[PDB]
Amino acid sequence: AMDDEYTKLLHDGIQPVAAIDSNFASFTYTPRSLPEDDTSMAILSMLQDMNFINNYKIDCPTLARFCLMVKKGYRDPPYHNWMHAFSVSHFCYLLYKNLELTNYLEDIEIFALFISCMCHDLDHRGTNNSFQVASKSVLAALYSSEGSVMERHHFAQAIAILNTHGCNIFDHFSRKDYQRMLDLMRDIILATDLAHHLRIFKDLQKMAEVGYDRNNKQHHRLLLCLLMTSCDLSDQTKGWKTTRKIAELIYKEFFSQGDLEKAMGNRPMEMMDREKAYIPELQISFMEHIAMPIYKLLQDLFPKAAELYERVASNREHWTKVSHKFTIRGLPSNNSLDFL
Amino acid sequence: YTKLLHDGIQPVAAIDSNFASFTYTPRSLPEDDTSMAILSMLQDMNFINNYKIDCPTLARFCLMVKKGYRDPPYHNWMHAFSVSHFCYLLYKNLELTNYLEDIEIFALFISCMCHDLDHRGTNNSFQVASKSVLAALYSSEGSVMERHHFAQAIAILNTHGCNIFDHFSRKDYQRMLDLMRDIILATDLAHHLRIFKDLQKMAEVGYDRNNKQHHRLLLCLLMTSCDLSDQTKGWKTTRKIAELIYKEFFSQGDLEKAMGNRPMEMMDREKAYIPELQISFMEHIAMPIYKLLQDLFPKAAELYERVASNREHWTKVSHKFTIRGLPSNNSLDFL
Amino acid sequence: IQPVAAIDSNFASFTYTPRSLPEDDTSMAILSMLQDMNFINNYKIDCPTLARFCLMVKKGYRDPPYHNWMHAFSVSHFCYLLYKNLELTNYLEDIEIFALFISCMCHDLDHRGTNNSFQVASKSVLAALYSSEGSVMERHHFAQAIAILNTHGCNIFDHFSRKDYQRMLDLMRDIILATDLAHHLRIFKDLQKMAEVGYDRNNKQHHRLLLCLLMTSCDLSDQTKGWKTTRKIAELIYKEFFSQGDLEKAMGNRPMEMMDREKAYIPELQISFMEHIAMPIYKLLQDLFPKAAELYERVASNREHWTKVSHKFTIRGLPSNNSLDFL
Amino acid sequence: DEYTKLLHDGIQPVAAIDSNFASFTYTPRSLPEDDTSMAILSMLQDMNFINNYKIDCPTLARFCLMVKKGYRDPPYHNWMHAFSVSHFCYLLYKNLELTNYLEDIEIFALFISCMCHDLDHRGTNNSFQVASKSVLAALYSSEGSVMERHHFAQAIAILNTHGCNIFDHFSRKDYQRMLDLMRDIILATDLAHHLRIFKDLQKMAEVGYDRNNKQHHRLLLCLLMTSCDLSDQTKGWKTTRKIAELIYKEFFSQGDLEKAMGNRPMEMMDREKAYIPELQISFMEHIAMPIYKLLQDLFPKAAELYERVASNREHWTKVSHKFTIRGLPSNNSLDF
Ligand SMILES: CCC(C)(C)c1nn(CCO)c2c1N=C(c1ccc(-n3ccnc3C)cc1)CNC2=O
Ligand SMILES: CCC(C)(C)c1nn(CCO)c2c1N=C(c1ccc(-n3ccnc3C)cc1)CNC2=O
Ligand SMILES: CCC(C)(C)c1nn(CCO)c2c1N=C(c1ccc(-n3ccnc3C)cc1)CNC2=O
Ligand SMILES: CCC(C)(C)c1nn(CCO)c2c1N=C(c1ccc(-n3ccnc3C)cc1)CNC2=O
Ligand SMILES: [Mg+2]
Ligand SMILES: [Mg+2]
Ligand SMILES: [Mg+2]
Ligand SMILES: [Mg+2]
Ligand SMILES: [Zn+2]
Ligand SMILES: [Zn+2]
Ligand SMILES: [Zn+2]
Ligand SMILES: [Zn+2]
Repeated sequence: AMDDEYTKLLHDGIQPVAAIDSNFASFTYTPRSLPEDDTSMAILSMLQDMNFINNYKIDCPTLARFCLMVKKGYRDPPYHNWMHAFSVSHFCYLLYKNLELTNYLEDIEIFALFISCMCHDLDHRGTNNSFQVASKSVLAALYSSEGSVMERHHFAQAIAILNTHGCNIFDHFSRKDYQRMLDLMRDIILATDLAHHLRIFKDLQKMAEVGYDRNNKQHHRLLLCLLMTSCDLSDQTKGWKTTRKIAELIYKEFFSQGDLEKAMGNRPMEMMDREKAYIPELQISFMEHIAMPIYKLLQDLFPKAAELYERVASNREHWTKVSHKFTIRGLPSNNSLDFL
Repeated sequence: YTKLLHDGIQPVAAIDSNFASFTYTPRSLPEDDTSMAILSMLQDMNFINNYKIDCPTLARFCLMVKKGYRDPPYHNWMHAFSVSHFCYLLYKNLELTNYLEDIEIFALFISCMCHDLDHRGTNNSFQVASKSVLAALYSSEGSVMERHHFAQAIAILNTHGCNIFDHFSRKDYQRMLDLMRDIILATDLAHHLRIFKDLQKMAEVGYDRNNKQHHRLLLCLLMTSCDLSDQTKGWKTTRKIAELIYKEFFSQGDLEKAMGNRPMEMMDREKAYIPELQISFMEHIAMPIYKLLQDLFPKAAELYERVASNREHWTKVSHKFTIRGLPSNNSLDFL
Repeated sequence: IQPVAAIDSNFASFTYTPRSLPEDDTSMAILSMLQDMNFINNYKIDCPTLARFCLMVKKGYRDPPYHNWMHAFSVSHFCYLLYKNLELTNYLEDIEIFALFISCMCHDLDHRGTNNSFQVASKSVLAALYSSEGSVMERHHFAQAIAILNTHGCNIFDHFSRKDYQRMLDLMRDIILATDLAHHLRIFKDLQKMAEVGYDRNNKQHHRLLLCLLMTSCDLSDQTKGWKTTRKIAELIYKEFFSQGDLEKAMGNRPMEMMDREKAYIPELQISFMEHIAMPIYKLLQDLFPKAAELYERVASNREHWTKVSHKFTIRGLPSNNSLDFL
Repeated sequence: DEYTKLLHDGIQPVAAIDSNFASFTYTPRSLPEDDTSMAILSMLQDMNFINNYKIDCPTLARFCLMVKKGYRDPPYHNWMHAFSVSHFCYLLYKNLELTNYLEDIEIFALFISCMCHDLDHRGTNNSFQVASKSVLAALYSSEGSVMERHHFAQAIAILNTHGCNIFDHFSRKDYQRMLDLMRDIILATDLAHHLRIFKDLQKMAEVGYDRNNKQHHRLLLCLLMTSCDLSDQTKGWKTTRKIAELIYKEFFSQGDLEKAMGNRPMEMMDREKAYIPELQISFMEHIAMPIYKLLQDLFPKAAELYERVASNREHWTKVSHKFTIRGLPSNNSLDF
């Protein structure tokens, strides 16, 4: 089945990006609307449109195999699946199309960001770093001493794909350019650990305050981290219907984890405990404390990113507005108090 | 045989427009058309062309497999056929090629055909209690009947003119045998119960397409899903199968009593309360299997819902096992 | 059924060589041994049934150089010698000794002159049926034995109590499985421990382990006779091994050195077998049974003889034809 | 195939491999590579680990072949290194009577760690990983022992491969203990680690090993692992000379790569600067002899090992002069 997919990807030609959807390159576009079966071709279309295939003389058979392998490397938990990776990668493309990234970052850096987006949650098992440590998982055996357990795994999985015969999209690169690409993928993927973001937050604030300096290599590193985080959280920048659906997915995933924690006798965090978690309040707190400040930083650095912050702000207000619906007024639709 | 050869392999649609739907009841097919249906399904999955299987050999194999079933009330050829049909349904309705190798799915279907060969309508404990030759040969390794079924399959493949795999490469031939052994052994309910927590673990972490143990576990789950598939149809199927199953069980119990042994409650026709037994089997054995299948394949949700609906039907007809008033003949002679 | 003394006055001695008995007289010798151990009378074994059983077992051996009926017969005879000289009734239940003897008769049924790994590498039906459980040939031998018992007129145990019938089956299975050399090597440390602490007749696990060790000592008993026996058996064994190697070569495989007639150096291989496998077994037997010391002595003396004739495998002077036309 | 025979034949009695197999004088690199997997099984059987840990024989056979397959083929850090190190572990077990000092599970962990301790080595050292910014250094960024963290990770991947879990018999508690023991022991193979603990090892040797002291167990495991890793120095002249050839080939290859990259190699890795006999004598005096003296201090029965290493050191001094060309080269030519 992967064989036949590959055959079509390679021999059919790369679909023009404009044939995917008329609004494909707009911040309003919702990539989750694309059928999953169309997504590997859409990755090829974006890579083509950003000129990466020609600029880096990426081998077409290799690229087709790599894209399919990355897709195959995602499991199917409610949120951390290939459609999340696809939507994150699409947002990277949007930033490229809409924010003039070539004025801030090196070509190889923008390339690294996009490839990292595709790979950044590889082999996610629907549980977080704390769970790896508490459950004494294999991944914690490997990586707990360094921290960012899952992110180290995702990076390791990306390298394992590249090291698979026929999949190394970078193997004609110079030793220096190869080393650079793999180092950028390390830094960017590790940047997806929200703990890392929180650590560097004041440094990001300082960068926005002083103004971005293109000749400052630390500015490049910080900006990459900020863009990766903005891609990861980008579902919050769409319409109400997207944020609502993404809340159902992420809390389903969390509460499944909470259920497993209880099953091993540990008290889950409130936010993972389906008996305690109050979703509107958790999502509001997340938006206020994490998401809004990110997109405000992005707006500070890229004036044309203002619409993103405004959508997150509006979505947070929507959560305040529907919160009252989490209180049962009258009787249930049942007409029954049996639930008591 | 002559009729299969004469007709050629029939397109699936010519059998029934609904043949590849979960709503379809394969037990409705006349027994004399089932071999044709096996070939049709294999053709529709393209296993014949893809593995370059010799067609007369396949016909001979299918008929020999069919012949290898006895005629107890439940564990007969129509059971093996309906189990094999469900495997085909899972191929057609779930994206099994997304999760399993082609050889894995082919071995699953062939295992379905063979998985109860020479069943005598008694269970493993009975073989041991009765000191059958089967127990003498297999009891120390466990899964007595399942080791026999696989041995019967090996005997069929090694019958002149029946070896559908005799042109496979050495590695693929060995692959088939290992797969069939594992899948057939997985049909022992005791085995399912032993691995249930590992199936749960797999559903919890999510199926890993690159984990060979997940492949093995998924094949076990699919096999058990096929074996119990009579529960995923409508009421009339679950009702009829209950009749057939309990007929078999009660005949076992009668034999155990004649041996001086106390049969299990569900095999003792003076103690077995069918509605309660059937409801517990459905709630605590079948539903958990179809819930696992659903967790792994969203599109399998209707199967779990159907088992739940049938379970509800049984709860609602339970009261009919209590004789209110007089029997229909107006007689108390039955006392 | 003929008395044992009528067969040969030395019949019950460790010095007796049962391979000296004509093959046409071996079935009667089986019945005579069973009668002498009083098993027929004690278990009320039906004689015509026993006779039919014995002939079917004999018929169930093929004719490779080593793993044939005469092997099974010589193994069974050593079991009898153990009974007679070591007073086994002091150590095991009657049923266990009976099972041991019947197991000896059956333990290589339908052997093809090839080992377990050969069955697996050649993808024989036997490998298909048994490779996942291990001890491929031994599972076959046991299955062949079950098939014989279940042939009309051949079930020597069919009047036994269920407890005794089940015990017989379980013992036969366990003893036949113990004849896999891989099994012996795996349990060797447990046999050593039993020998060191001392055999406890009230310990059922000691009963089990001792049954394994006696079976193994029956299986290798050709090493406990004189020179002519160990010499002849080496010939038969290496014929089998080299034919297996030849088949492996024709399959595009590389045989182990010992089965490669172009590499095998027989005296080296024979001496290693005797020193590292056979001698340790007979040494343990001596630890448990001081009356078995002569057996260990014979194996050790035979090993010495092999060392003494090793030089003959190097061509000194000229070949008998006075030609170097082999170079 | 090879697997078929490994599984379906018996495990060969250890004494049948070679009459001198269990002696400190035995050179395990003399065993053909094709026989080493079976020798591994023979050793595990003789140490009774197959018994005490109820190890499924198919599982053990697959594990042994998977570990062998996990070694690449640089001059020194290959499977035959792992084999010789494992064989030395067995020699210590047999000659030093380790069951009187360590718990069974500790000795088991030591042996498996010997097998696995250089998995996937490419003939480059920890310095190389950092300087070159490899994936390994990218993962294991916080402390050193980059390669050792990776060797452990490879061992874990093997144990987690369907059909290779030789630890399946352990309780979850003992499984965790085993994993943590393997990490500790494999990390002890970083010579930097040995150098850090050297003073504590001397203290332990001076006061004497206490089996009731948990720290003593940890320290003994480290010293035993190091003693296995350097065991090529405890054989004859021929072995120390051949191992020198292999390790120095590996060092110089790394150096050539470093030069090409724009990094200056350590002198010992620069084929234009390195003087092997000085380098080797320094290693023998300052690293190897002190390890075997510690072993001898803890275990009188280990005295011959230190004596051999000391003697091998003196042999290097004797032949050192041969590295300055006196007379004409072999070919009678000054064309060089
Ligand atoms: C950024 C972290 C990852 C990726 C898990 C994440 N993605 N997304 C999707 C973005 O489109 C969400 C995520 N995390 C959430 C989250 C985190 C923390 C807390 N938290 C903890 C203590 N206190 C609070 C409020 C609450 C809720 C849940 N909601 C989300 O929307
Ligand atoms: C005959 C065995 C297999 C599982 C194949 C089987 N098929 N079918 C046909 C299903 O379409 C049935 C089967 N097994 C039954 C069964 C099993 C377990 C238990 N059991 C034990 C402890 N606890 C419970 C509830 C009870 C009843 C009986 N009823 C059935 O419907
Ligand atoms: C054929 C198997 C049994 C053990 C029954 C057997 N009988 N006999 C007849 C004895 O009277 C022999 C047997 N086995 C032999 C044998 C076994 C192992 C190994 N081996 C492997 C690794 N290392 C060694 C030493 C070598 C040689 C071959 N020689 C024999 O004499
Ligand atoms: C354990 C460390 C590894 C694997 C690198 C190693 N093994 N082996 C094989 C042991 O049997 C050797 C190793 N290292 C060597 C070495 C190290 C340091 C120095 N050196 C220079 C100035 N000062 C010192 C201490 C010289 C030489 C080279 N010679 C070796 O024998
Ligand atoms: Mg992530
Ligand atoms: Mg069955
Ligand atoms: Mg045998
Ligand atoms: Mg190392
Ligand atoms: Zn993400
Ligand atoms: Zn069935
Ligand atoms: Zn034999
Ligand atoms: Zn090493």
